[PDB]
Amino acid sequence: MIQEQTMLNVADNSGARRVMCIKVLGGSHRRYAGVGDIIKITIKEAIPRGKVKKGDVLKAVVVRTKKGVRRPDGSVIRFDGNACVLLNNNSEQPIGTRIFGPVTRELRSEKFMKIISLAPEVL
Amino acid sequence: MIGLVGKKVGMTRIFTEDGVSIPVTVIEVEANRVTQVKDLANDGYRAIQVTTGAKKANRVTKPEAGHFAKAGVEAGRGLWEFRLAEGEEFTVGQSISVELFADVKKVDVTGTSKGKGFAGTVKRWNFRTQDATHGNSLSHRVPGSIGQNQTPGKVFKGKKMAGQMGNERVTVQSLDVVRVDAERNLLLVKGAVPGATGSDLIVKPAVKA
Amino acid sequence: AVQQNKPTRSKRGMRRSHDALTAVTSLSVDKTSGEKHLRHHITADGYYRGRKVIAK
Amino acid sequence: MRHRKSGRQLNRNSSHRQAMFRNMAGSLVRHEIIKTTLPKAKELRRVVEPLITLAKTDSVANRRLAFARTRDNEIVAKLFNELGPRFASRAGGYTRILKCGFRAGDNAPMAYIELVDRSEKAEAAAE
Amino acid sequence: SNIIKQLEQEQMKQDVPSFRPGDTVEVKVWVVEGSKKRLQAFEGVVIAIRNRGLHSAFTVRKISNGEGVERVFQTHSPVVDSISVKRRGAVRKAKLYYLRERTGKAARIKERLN
RNA sequence: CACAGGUGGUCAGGUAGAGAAUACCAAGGCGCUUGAGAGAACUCGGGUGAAGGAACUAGGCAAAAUGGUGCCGUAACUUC
RNA sequence: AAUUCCUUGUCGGGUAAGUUCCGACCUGCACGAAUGGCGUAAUGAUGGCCAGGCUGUCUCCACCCGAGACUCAGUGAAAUU
RNA sequence: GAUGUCGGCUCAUCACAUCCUGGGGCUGAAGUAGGUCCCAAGGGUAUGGCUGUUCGCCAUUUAAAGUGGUACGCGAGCUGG
RNA sequence: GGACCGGAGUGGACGCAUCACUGGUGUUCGGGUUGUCAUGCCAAUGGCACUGCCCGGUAGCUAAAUGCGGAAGAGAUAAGUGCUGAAAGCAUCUAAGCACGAAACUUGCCCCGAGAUGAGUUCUCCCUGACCCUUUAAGGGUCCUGAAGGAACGUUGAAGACGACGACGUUGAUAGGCCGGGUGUGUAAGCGCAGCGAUGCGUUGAGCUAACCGGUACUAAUGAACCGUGAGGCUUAACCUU
Repeated sequence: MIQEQTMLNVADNSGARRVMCIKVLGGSHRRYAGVGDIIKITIKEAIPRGKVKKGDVLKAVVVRTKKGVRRPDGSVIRFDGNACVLLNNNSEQPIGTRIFGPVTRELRSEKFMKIISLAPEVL
Repeated sequence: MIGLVGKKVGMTRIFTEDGVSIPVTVIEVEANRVTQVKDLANDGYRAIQVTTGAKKANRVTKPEAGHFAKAGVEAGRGLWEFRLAEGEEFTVGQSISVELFADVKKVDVTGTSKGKGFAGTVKRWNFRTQDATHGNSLSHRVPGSIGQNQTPGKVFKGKKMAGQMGNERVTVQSLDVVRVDAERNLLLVKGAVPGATGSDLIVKPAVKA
Repeated sequence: AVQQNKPTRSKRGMRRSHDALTAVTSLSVDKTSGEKHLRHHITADGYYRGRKVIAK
Repeated sequence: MRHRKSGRQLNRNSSHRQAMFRNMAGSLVRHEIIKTTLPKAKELRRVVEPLITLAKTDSVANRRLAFARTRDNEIVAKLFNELGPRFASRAGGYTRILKCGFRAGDNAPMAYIELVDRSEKAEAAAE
Repeated sequence: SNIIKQLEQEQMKQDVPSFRPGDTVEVKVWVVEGSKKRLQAFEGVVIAIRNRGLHSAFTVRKISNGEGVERVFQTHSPVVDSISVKRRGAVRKAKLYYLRERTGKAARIKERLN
């Protein structure tokens, strides 16, 4: 989030446990990121029988954070941890077929919205 | 032509017409008077000399009091002056309270900031901190190196170092005007303004590039 | 660090130009006792602000 | 610095600040007149007067609360029964400070502090 | 309006519901469903009291499909519609933000009725 | 040096504890001969640092963290 | 390889990426069996590498407090020139 | 009759035989580029792996990841690998 | 696959301002809680063990927060583009002439700045002195007599290392206290009831309270005294018919 090289939990059915970020995308000489950013991410703790496999490299967006999301009105929406949605590296859009837990307004942006057709909480 | 004098009197956060929050600073602005207007021998053009506040005048000197007696026995607090051109401003009390900046969309508020004791030093200069472990000696916030070599054999002129604050004039420019109310001294501007509650300022039209 | 050449007596004299004793701009005088003092303080005769005070 | 954070540092932690002004307050209700340094007298008025203001309101809970200033069994019987009631007609200001300049030949600023309604006997010379 | 108090008192609500910490509440709130306004609801326990002037805000905590969730709500804002009390638990402290870590009296409670 | 140093042998209390450990505390002893202010950045030491979590640095060194008793439970490998 | 020249050698593993590390390789740098060879448990204020806990070491520098900094009275040196 | 380290940290500052940014010529300039080239010094300018490390090799991001001067820029400032 | 000037929205890098918001921190606020001592005891309250420990926290400070600024337009100009045009009866962007033209320059934006001794300019305020000796755009002595203002002191500050800077000192709300409000904390003590008791329940949405904020003369801000005064050197010009 404020730091780079960090573990994030999965929010979609493509894998399991944790995955690690390697960079934030958009802007330059950069280090700070949030739920509105795309990140580049690696497969660490997911099972190889899933949609993902060990040591593979994807894109993602963050969907929950322990710092929270504040800008919709000026007061915080908060969560119990840091979690992300897994996307194709070349063309974006989600690789998951099912999402679990709540979502954000930023999750309704054109490059990510295909997995939230089921209209989850806080969309 | 002129600015308008005021004071920072509070800061808050209020609702828009669509109900989301917007931050605002409350400014008291004081009603405009003109003490004389000056001849072309001063400034290079005409000039206009102005007052807004008043006080009990126990600590006001006769050099100042005879001038406020000339200006209609106003018992004035502060005295300011600007260039005059094209406009026909009056030589006496104009009583403009907010109306100079009621229709102007943004303002270039010149604040006076707040006193901070030491704030000519270190925190002023965003210097990278120094470690409490990894062997590091006698340092936590200090700059470390401050210059080049024996060849120039000097610290550079104007370089960052220690000093008192003692307060200073500052203009951030183009704050949005949210609300005004005449004869009740109200000017409301978006976001923060330089200085504390009780700090003096002058309001200007938007003049950025 | 240490000096590379010892200064003259003009240097010690010029560092000391800004120091003086008892710069009180005259004494106050107590109308109740005829004593002299420093301003807003008790006199040796105990008189202050129109009466005698601080005796034990 | 230290703007809009009113207080007095001078020496050790709040535990020492408490133990010193407890003792100086106890001495002031014992003697009703005290000689002490000016920055200590200027702080004592901020902690000894709220004790007298509590002493205007007699109860078991308030008289157990006064043990936070003085543990002495006679001063808790002078409070609420004389100290407090003897000021009930006044709008605070139960103490007054008298500034006596420096110690002779030295820096230390010296003052008297006393109770305002006491029996008078200090109407004589300072020397 | 007067530049002090009255300027901000004209933006306050005069009929705020009587909830406090340890209440389980339902909070109705506008979600802005694209180009038109729509109302939504949040349900959970109050973990912070609301008293700080025009800025008064409260905090409510719950779970959402296995994920832990919290929301801060602004009392006087038009986006917060209404609050209903579901249950009243005794939790003592003014703010319970340590309940993000401690389970003591988090899901088990004695009726407060205050 | 009226030096934040060194110096063989000896005896013991309440709450507490396994104890000559250890915190408060009794008896008894100490109040460390510049004195009084100030309330500065900074610097050394000390408490707290949202989110991340060694990305820092030669090196998680240092610091934080861990930290007990009883019972249950306990691997590679082994000279058993 | 506390031995290897050239060299950050060649291949496997961990990692997005490993001059290091750990495993494997060499028609063998100047390896070689009491200035002992190989190998195992327990031990080490032990050299190098790795996972977890947890952390202001850091991204990035924020607040609070003791002592010194600062003011004044007394006593008032030094290395150095 | 004193020369106490490079690479690094902090703090930087200057140059052009200009890294990027502004304008302009040429092209084997269709557009989009890429190559080339003139004028131009106001501002802006990465991150991570292995290494004591600049350099190197390697991965990633971006606008690009760039060259030279300054008791080898800087300990009476920081590391002492 | 694929356009520029111009217009609109927005991200990153960088700087600035603030403490309203969302967080942090908050040894001088409230509560919870462990060991132990004290107050004759119980109850309770106070001391000590890192601020003993834990959590919330007013005031203040502050980014991880929030708001704001990053160059328009005009002028001059380089490369260059261009018109008119010669030495060379012609041609050519150059020679004379002359249009257009960059992020550099000047102006425009921010801040300091008249000790800018080469001290700009306006406005307000104040003072009307003299004797004696001599050296006389002069100096000395002595006496009569003080203004504007400055200084000192107090109460002290969102001004501060010291100085400097701000408000108020009866032309009193300047500081402390008081009274009231408010933020914060979280239902106290005593009593009564319930229980064998830990402990609960009722009065009780209690009790306690700091730095914020309105009012308030209860407390604290004295007579002064001092420095500074006496209408301000010489000359030329203009104007006042002096």
